[PDB]
Amino acid sequence: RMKXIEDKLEEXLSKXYHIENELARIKKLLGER
Amino acid sequence: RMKXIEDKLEEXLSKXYHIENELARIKKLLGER
Amino acid sequence: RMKXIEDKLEEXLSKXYHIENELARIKKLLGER
Repeated sequence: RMKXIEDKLEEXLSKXYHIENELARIKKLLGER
Repeated sequence: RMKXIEDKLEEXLSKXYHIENELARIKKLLGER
Repeated sequence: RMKXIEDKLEEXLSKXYHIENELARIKKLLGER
């Protein structure tokens, strides 16, 4: 259970580079310049 | 605390349906890749 | 290990108010309620 918590935080840290690229894709389509 | 980490990670995971609806509403208004 | 798990949950909580500010910047770039 501790490793399978750690693996599912890591998948947290990884989705959170992906969304934190997606938000700055979208804001920079919405013309923030 | 491990279970009240697991359920309150699961509640992390449940948002990633809603955010990944909203990011793909927005980018797909923007007509986009 | 568990305390430094709990701190990186708390960072879950901080990013999931931050992203839910970013999505509501994006709505107010979309002209939207």
